[PDB]
Amino acid sequence: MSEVEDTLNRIKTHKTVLGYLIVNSEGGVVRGAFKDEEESKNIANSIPLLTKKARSVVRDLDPTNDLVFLRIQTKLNEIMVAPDDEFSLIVIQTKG
Amino acid sequence: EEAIKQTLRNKFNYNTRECQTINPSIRERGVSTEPPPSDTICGNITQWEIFD
Repeated sequence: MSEVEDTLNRIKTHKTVLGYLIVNSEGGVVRGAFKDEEESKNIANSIPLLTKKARSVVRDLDPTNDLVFLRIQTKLNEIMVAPDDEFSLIVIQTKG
Repeated sequence: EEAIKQTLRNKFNYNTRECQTINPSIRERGVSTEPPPSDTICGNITQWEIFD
């Protein structure tokens, strides 16, 4: 298919995006498209724990209602994550 | 008079019995008692994991 593998190529090519990284449910790197490897390795380990911890937050308040999309916003950067059961998509977009 | 004394002590005027008691043989044994092994367990419970 062109459709997932093209959209993922499109959001990378898109201006003011550092890189898109797919995390496996077992905290593993399927695709990692950042500049420096330290950042990509760091993002691969650190962020999927925040999303699991942030999933337990929304879950406690209402255990029917599951996480569909998490967006953190830092001083310099934004961090946006779209979690699913099979895979999790992560991006880092610099604020305009 | 000495012979007469020896002559006074007979076989049917001074029998000579042997007697001992039954003594169990002493024996030295070791017994080490170590209690059941004690394993660390770590469990977390959240409202969702209960409900799930």
